Amino acid sequence: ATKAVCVLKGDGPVQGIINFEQKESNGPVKVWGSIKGLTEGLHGFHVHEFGDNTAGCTSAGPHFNPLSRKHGGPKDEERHVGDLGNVTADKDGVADVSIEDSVISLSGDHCITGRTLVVHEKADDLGKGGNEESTKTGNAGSRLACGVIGIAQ
Amino acid sequence: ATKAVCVLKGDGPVQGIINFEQKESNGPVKVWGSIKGLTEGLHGFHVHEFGDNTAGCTSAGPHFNPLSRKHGGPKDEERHVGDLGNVTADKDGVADVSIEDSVISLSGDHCITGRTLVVHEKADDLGKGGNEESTKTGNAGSRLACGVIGIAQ
Ligand SMILES: CC(C)NC[C@H](O)c1ccc(O)c(O)c1
Ligand SMILES: CC(C)NC[C@H](O)c1ccc(O)c(O)c1
Ligand SMILES: CC(C)NC[C@H](O)c1ccc(O)c(O)c1
Ligand SMILES: CC(C)NC[C@H](O)c1ccc(O)c(O)c1
Ligand SMILES: CC(C)NC[C@H](O)c1ccc(O)c(O)c1
Ligand SMILES: [Cu+2]
Ligand SMILES: [Cu+2]
Ligand SMILES: [Zn+2]
Ligand SMILES: [Zn+2]
Repeated sequence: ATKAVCVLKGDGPVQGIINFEQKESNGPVKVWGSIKGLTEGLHGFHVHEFGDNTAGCTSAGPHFNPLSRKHGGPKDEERHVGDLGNVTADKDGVADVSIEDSVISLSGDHCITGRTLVVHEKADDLGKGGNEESTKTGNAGSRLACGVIGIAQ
Repeated sequence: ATKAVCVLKGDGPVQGIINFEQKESNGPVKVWGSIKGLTEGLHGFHVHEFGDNTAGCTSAGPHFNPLSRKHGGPKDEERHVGDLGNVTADKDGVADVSIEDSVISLSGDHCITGRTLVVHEKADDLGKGGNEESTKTGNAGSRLACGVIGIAQ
């Protein structure tokens, strides 16, 4: 299998760890881990284009969108490659992450390694919020924590 | 051109920003930036195999060595792909980094993106130190700061 990993950190209480595994070349990718320090509710969860955190999470740019599509949710045909939806935190501030996605990859054209995974302030409206920004970012707000996705053993 | 970047941080005071640019496909790579919080002198500077910083810089594994060679310096034929030698800190505690390297790449099998850049405790002896460990790590000691190398705009 191919494996990757991301340490999420930022300028506040939000921290996390997210693991990735892809059993077959170009096959589905399992994404799992835990994020703590979150306000209760939904937090947008995306791979952004660049693995640049020079000035913090802002430096990562827009969602990873190699195919020039509008923002959506992971189950949509019309989505960014980086659109992984939301993670959901309880009152404990913890979101347990367990996702399988067939659009991201750990090899090829849609490869997410070397790019930034970001957990956002607010909910991602999955492109259904009614303004143009919904179709770009899902109105998920600021970047609470992030890290560069790296190759794992 | 193709560009990459790495933010260095650790348990202590060492912090850095390192930029990479590769003008031509498969061409040499320019590596430049600054690292502060260092003791004066030489500090080993390497790309390590894994972009895994789960438990800190130790998680990054050994020097990146896709071609199964021994450790050396950046101007040696016999070196690991990750062997970028030493950076040098002055009495300001800052290393002003400006390297060109013909072995690392930002694509292909020598791609360092998604892997970890590490700055070490002590000098790298470039494989000339006279023990077995010289030929593996250059005796450069602990990992002061590191980051996962990401794709840049
Ligand atoms: C190592 C275990 C905890 N990971 C889950 C498993 O490797 C996996 C599950 C679903 C997938 O789509 C996958 O590529 C890989
Ligand atoms: C502002 C632009 C993107 N137009 C909004 C679009 O006509 C629209 C209307 C109703 C909806 O429910 C919606 O998600 C999107
Ligand atoms: C902005 C400056 C630092 N760019 C350096 C230049 O793009 C460059 C110099 C030497 C090289 O080998 C290279 O790939 C690229
Ligand atoms: C990607 C942007 C935000 N960073 C540019 C980088 O900080 C930089 C550009 C030109 C330089 O000469 C330099 O030392 C450093
Ligand atoms: C800031 C402390 C560590 N003093 C550094 C000193 O003023 C200094 C400045 C510039 C240098 O190049 C240097 O070697 C030493
Ligand atoms: Cu995002
Ligand atoms: Cu090293
Ligand atoms: Zn998106
Ligand atoms: Zn080495």
